[PDB]
Amino acid sequence: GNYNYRYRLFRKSNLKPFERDISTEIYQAGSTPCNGVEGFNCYFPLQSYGFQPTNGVGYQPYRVVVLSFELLHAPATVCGPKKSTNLVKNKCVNFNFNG
Amino acid sequence: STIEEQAKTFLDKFNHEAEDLFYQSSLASWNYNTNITEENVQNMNNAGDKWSAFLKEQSTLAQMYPLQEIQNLTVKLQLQALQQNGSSVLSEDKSKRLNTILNTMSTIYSTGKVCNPDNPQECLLLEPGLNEIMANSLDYNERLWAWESWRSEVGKQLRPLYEEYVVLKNEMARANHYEDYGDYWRGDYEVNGVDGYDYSRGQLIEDVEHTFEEIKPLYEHLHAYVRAKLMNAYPSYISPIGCLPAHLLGDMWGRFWTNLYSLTVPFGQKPNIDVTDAMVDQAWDAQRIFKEAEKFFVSVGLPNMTQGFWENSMLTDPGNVQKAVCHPTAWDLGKGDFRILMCTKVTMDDFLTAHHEMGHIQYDMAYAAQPFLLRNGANEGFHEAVGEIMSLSAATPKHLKSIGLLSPDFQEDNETEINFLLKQALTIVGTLPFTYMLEKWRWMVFKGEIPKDQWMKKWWEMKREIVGVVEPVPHDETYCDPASLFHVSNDYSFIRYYTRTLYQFQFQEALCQAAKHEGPLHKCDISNSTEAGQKLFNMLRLGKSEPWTLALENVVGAKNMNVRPLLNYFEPLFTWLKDQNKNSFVGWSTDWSPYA
Ligand SMILES: *[C@@H]1O[C@H](CO)[C@@H](O)[C@H](O)[C@H]1NC(C)=O
Ligand SMILES: *[C@@H]1O[C@H](CO)[C@@H](O)[C@H](O)[C@H]1NC(C)=O
Ligand SMILES: *[C@@H]1O[C@H](CO)[C@@H](O)[C@H](O)[C@H]1NC(C)=O
Ligand SMILES: *[C@@H]1O[C@H](CO)[C@@H](O)[C@H](O)[C@H]1NC(C)=O
Ligand SMILES: *[C@@H]1O[C@H](CO)[C@@H](O)[C@H](O)[C@H]1NC(C)=O
Ligand SMILES: *[C@@H]1O[C@H](CO)[C@@H](O)[C@H](O)[C@H]1NC(C)=O
Repeated sequence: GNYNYRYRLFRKSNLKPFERDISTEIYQAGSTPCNGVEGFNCYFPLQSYGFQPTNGVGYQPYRVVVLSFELLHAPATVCGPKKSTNLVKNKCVNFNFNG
Repeated sequence: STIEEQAKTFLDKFNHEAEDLFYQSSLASWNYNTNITEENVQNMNNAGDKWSAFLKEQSTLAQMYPLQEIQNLTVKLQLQALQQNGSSVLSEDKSKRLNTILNTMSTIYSTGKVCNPDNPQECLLLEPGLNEIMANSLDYNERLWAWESWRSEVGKQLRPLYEEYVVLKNEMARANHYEDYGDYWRGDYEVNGVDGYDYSRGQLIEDVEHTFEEIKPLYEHLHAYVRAKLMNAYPSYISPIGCLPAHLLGDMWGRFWTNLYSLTVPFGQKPNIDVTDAMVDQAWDAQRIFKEAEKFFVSVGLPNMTQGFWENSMLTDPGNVQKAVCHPTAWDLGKGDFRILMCTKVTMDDFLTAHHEMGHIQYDMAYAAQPFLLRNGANEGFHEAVGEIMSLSAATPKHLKSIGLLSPDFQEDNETEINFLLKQALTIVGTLPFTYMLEKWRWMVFKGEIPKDQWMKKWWEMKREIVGVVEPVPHDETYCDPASLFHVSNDYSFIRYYTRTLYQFQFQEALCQAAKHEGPLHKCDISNSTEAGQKLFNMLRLGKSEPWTLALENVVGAKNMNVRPLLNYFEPLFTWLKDQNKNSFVGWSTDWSPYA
């Protein structure tokens, strides 16, 4: 059992976009103060994932990579590969060299 | 903040921390079942103790949230399920005594060996040997000897244990605000809080009697026919006016009458619908059996089996070196892991069992979307009923012809339908009075209607009145005749078979009406019908989230269990039995006229 993957199970409010919460403070679900100890109505918000190789496809671990593309007023520098057509000489052709 | 939000977060934490633990316990149990080794037994015991202690601690945390301040039906259902004390309300000494009594009854039943006096050098156990003797012998005194000796040894060992067991279970049940242990068992069907669809614990017994009153003429005709055939087989033992001798019913206890099909066949000269030889000739492996079952389930529109099912299941006997339990069992290990443990042979019975267990797997898969503590059937009847409907559908000659296992030129006349319906009645109809009598007797024992010194005198009186079976010789109070059965000795409910039997034919009528079948109900096959599968899956996906009455409304359109589909299923057989019983006398006498 691979328990090296934890998730946040409870928070008072939803996260903002592109926010990371790594706090390990006890969640207060009740009126009583938690006082830093996990007792009754007070739970630790980070819980481990159980990953076994014999689990179903809806419970198997999935690695997710999200690529975020943003355009800002700065000159854009992460460009795609620019496919290059072979060079033809001595003919009247339409040339596009570096824009 | 509020109590409901606190309960919702607690239930989320509970499901999260109980899913991995349930998966570990189930995996340990699986490793024990497929590999009987002492370390696997130790791992199973450790996992079970951890699971029970964790459930006790979570129930202790769960009780601090009062029920009446929660309005959501699913949250209230999970809190009601978790807040049950079980044996925890009872004192630690009495709880330990009850656990010890249950374990020692399990050891006595499992390792009980009985053989004939004056020849004690070797003895036979019930499951390896006595079952075959009860099912195949035609000798009166041998069956009488086996029956009386096994009930003598088992009853004389288990009678003080059962006397302690009834008192401890009644004490635990009254400590849990129930009238008796019977009320605790009837609380599974209790629906509270739903407008119109409420069901009471007291209504269950009345409904069972109301259905049994309509069961009674068909059972009387079947009993008369079986009595006449056994009179033909045994000339002098059976009386025309009295009950049947107890040891002649084809099984050890009278649970099923399916071993009397050879003796009570209407038309022996006509052939059977046995397809075993065809699979032997075409070399059908058990893998092919499960693939054909999967083809049947995809034909009706249900989801197909997962890759983990095919990879991780054991569908063949491993060998001499590795020991495994031979009983077919479908395992929902948790986290989407579904397996079948069956030692599948090339027989019709194993094929029907494969369909039944894959129906169990489909039922388990359907409620995977539900929360962890609601991952069960709405009642105990539905879980078995959804497998029994597959057992009904797969056994039809149309299904056998469709999959190629039966010859296309097989003549389906009325005689084969009559004898097949009689076999299905001996398996299905015959268990109903025995089940009803046993459950009613246990309910009266728990309720205190019957004193301890009068348990057996009433019991045989019930058996003559309901089952129409007479004792061979009178039994005193030193015997404990009910507790020789597996379910009663190991604290299992028995009304599930009665409810399963009625729900089976109700679901069968509903799916056949969905599939637009235009013939007899027993000639109906639910393959190729997407709408029938959709109607089934609507109830299947709910699990325990909804009341069983609402689920029954979803399937059959009725708010209560009904007896008319069973009578409609066996109506040609009912007319045939009424025709055949003109000379004979329907009904029995409770007196000692045959033998006592
Ligand atoms: C069953 O147990 C034996 C002994 O522990 C072991 O050698 C064998 O590999 C096990 N079989 C399986 C299928 O794990
Ligand atoms: C009840 O709770 C479940 C999950 O706990 C939620 O999906 C459902 O919407 C709730 N029902 C009501 C009526 O709030
Ligand atoms: C469980 O037992 C405790 C202590 O006896 C009791 O307070 C509680 O009400 C019981 N729970 C139920 C559901 O009966
Ligand atoms: C189940 O069905 C889907 C879609 O028809 C298919 O992709 C999948 O391979 C099937 N699974 C198995 C185990 O055959
Ligand atoms: C079957 O039908 C034939 C002709 O209709 C009839 O003679 C025979 O008695 C019937 N058998 C049964 C068991 O109904
Ligand atoms: C149901 O579907 C299967 C799979 O295509 C087919 O073999 C069978 O003949 C169909 N049944 C009928 C009655 O057409």
